[PDB]
Amino acid sequence: FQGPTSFHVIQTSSFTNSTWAQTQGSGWLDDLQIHGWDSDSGTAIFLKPWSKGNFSDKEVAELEEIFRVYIFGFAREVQDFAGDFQMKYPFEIQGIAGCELHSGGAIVSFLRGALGGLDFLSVKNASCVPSPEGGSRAQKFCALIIQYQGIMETVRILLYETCPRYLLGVLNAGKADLQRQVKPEAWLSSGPSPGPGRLQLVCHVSGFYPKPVWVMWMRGEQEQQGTQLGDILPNANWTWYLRATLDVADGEAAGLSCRVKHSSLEGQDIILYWRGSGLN
Amino acid sequence: IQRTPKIQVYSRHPAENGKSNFLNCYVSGFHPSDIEVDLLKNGERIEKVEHSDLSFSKDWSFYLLYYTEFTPTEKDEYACRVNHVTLSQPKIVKWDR
Ligand SMILES: *[C@@H]1O[C@H](CO[C@@H]2O[C@@H](C)[C@@H](O)[C@@H](O)[C@@H]2O)[C@@H](O[C@@H]2O[C@H](CO)[C@@H](O[C@@H]3O[C@H](CO[C@H]4O[C@H](CO)[C@@H](O)[C@H](O)[C@@H]4O)[C@@H](O)[C@H](O[C@H]4O[C@H](CO)[C@@H](O)[C@H](O)[C@@H]4O)[C@@H]3O)[C@H](O)[C@H]2NC(C)=O)[C@H](O[C@@H]2O[C@@H](C)[C@@H](O)[C@@H](O)[C@@H]2O)[C@H]1NC(C)=O
Ligand SMILES: CCCCCCCC/C=C\CCCCCCCC(=O)O[C@H](COC(=O)CCCCCCCCCCCCCCC)COP(=O)(O)O
Ligand SMILES: *[C@@H]1O[C@H](CO)[C@@H](O)[C@H](O[C@@H]2O[C@@H](C)[C@@H](O)[C@@H](O)[C@@H]2O)[C@H]1NC(C)=O
Ligand SMILES: *[C@@H]1O[C@H](CO)[C@@H](O)[C@H](O)[C@H]1NC(C)=O
Ligand SMILES: [Cl-]
Ligand SMILES: [Cl-]
Ligand SMILES: [Cl-]
Ligand SMILES: [Cl-]
Ligand code: NA
Repeated sequence: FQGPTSFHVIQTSSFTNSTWAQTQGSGWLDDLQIHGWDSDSGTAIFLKPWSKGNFSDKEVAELEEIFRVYIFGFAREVQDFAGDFQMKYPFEIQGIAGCELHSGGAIVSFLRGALGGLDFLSVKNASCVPSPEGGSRAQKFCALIIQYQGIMETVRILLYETCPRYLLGVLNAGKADLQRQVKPEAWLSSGPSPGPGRLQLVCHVSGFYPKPVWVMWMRGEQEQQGTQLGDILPNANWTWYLRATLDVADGEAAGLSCRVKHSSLEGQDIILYWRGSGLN
Repeated sequence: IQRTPKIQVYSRHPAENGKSNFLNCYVSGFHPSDIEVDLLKNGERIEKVEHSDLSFSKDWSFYLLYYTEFTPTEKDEYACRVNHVTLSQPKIVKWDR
């Protein structure tokens, strides 16, 4: 199937000082946000009418209370153990947990943690793995977190039992948006000169959905290996923007075309032709 | 230990004077999360600006998308203004079609 294959929740916990800390949170289907989270009230924001998947209101209220109790409780515990862990304020903690549907049908779960923008820990086989970047502090955190069978059990259930059923239910409930097809539009421009006697040609591709797209600079049926892809950038309303550039000597730009292949085009590729002496 | 934001300003559609469009500002590669983002029209803050909630990439760097509807003209100038703990003063990146 096309569109996102994974669900994940993220956490950004900012510890300004010994008396102030706030947590930002959200829920995502790959890069598409489906849940917002209010930091001080500790409450979920449902961004799509199908954001609850196949979960009942009861179960969603239950999960919301789990996250609210976790988030407030996490800041409380970090503040208590900050001294023991030689923490200098301010510091920032990030987390990501979720699950993904693979080809063949297996659902794989993941939980990763960071401190100061660096890897801190990961979860493998329902266990706390310290990351080398976390050092003695990550080794210590994992030694301490396993002392609480309650947290551990809960993380296990959420990761390996709640997340897979949630993911299948929400990919189904949202399939009118998640598996829609939106056609790209493309256009050409000339970028800054990359060097002596050289031009940079730019092929812009924007407004496509889903994310997989193929853009290449061509000479007839021949793909130009010099084609440099830029970063796939977001647009509003769940679409993407991409620039494919080519460095060429002036005098060698004539005969160039940009070709776009995308699921939504149904084999009818977009073909743009670079024309010489400002005939674009 | 701290990473300064990268700023990318682009339009959703090819710019055509007098034709309605969307102005996007992608702010990424930064750390820590606290940041201030504004879209400007001739140096003045646009109030009807939408944005994504905070997200981060695989290296744990944060990113945000800020956007607004706009109609490009011959003379109107557009920009994305960003302030971060790593910057002494707001960094301004101008829209260039
Ligand atoms: C929301 O959706 C989830 C997915 O539902 C399916 O997909 C969606 C997109 C729609 O197309 C749905 O119509 C469709 O059901 C639900 O989760 C799934 O629920 C079903 C039960 O309905 C469940 O199937 C059972 O599986 C067990 C075996 O499971 C083990 O083994 C498999 C590998 O074989 C492994 O993948 C699992 O993790 C387990 O280790 C099996 O014993 C059951 O058989 C019994 O029942 C069937 C009839 O259902 C009968 O013919 C048999 O003879 C026998 O009695 C049964 O097949 C799926 O495993 C499960 N999927 C996942 C990933 O969990 C989800 O349903 C709820 O959770 C379930 C776990 C279960 O407790 C349900 O009763 C719950 O309603 C649903 N809702 C919520 C709120 O999550
Ligand atoms: C509609 C929305 C659908 C969502 C579908 C599910 C998606 C879930 C994915 C996995 C998320 C797992 C991360 C959340 C962990 C919560 C843990 C927990 O117990 O939090 C709560 C209580 O927590 C506290 O009070 C303790 C404070 C936190 C302590 C520090 C925790 C560190 C982070 C976990 C690292 C785990 C490493 C090893 C795990 C095997 C609520 O629990 P309960 O309800 O039983 O009272
Ligand atoms: C994955 O987690 C479970 C915990 O429920 C462990 O049983 C697995 O341990 C491995 O298998 C057991 C039976 C024993 O031989 C042990 O020495 C192994 O480590 C665990 N898997 C791993 C690889 O840690
Ligand atoms: C702690 O941080 C907040 C801002 O997050 C700040 O306003 C406050 O003054 C700090 N310390 C004290 C003394 O409250
Ligand atoms: Cl398909
Ligand atoms: Cl797994
Ligand atoms: Cl030209
Ligand atoms: Cl930049
Ligand atoms: Na600053």
